[PDB]
Amino acid sequence: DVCPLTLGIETVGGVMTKLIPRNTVVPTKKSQIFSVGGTVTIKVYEGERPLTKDNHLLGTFDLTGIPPAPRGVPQIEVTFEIDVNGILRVTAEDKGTGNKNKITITNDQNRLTPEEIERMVNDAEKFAEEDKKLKERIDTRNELESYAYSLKNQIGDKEKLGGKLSSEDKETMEKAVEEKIEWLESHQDADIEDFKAKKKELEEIVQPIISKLYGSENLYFQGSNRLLLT
Repeated sequence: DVCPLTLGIETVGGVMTKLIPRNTVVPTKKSQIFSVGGTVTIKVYEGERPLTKDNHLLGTFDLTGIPPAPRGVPQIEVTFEIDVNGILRVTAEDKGTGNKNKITITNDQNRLTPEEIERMVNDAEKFAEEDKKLKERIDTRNELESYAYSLKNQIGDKEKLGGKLSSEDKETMEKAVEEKIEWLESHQDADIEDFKAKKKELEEIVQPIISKLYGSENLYFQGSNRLLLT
């Protein structure tokens, strides 16, 4: 037996982040870690489309008791489990406290009929060419959004990169990510080129500063790449 639709979770911008691909053999399991910048809401979706509005909502729950922190600071592990019965269990765990809520989604009337499923598979077959470009546009935007807050959260933690950098460079880097964040706020509908170049620009700012500190040791800074849940 195989799962009929790709299972996923909603990420920032109404984006469908896939976890369990369609035609995956049951029983299976898959985890992925996310950053959060607001209410820790986990919206479980079902479909093959890049946006969740065009997919089928299966469930929603919030992870409660996470201490207030700036955007992207808290790290959340999300685990999708399908058993051999088609029962879907979604777990969300705060990586920093062990705080853990789990939702169980059973085969009910909200389960799609094979007619409905065929329609959904066919839909993504038709808009495939347009879904690819749209998906590869939001990816680059997210890769930008990830890098900046990952950097901003690093230079704000004294127990991390923020404890190794001088005040001047720390101020320089903080003002730089602010430029890009404020840019991303007024350019959510930008091209793949603009999102690529914007990330490249931050990297060209981080590099000379990390090189001052760890160039001799051939060390470079990496972005978490983990997606924002928001």
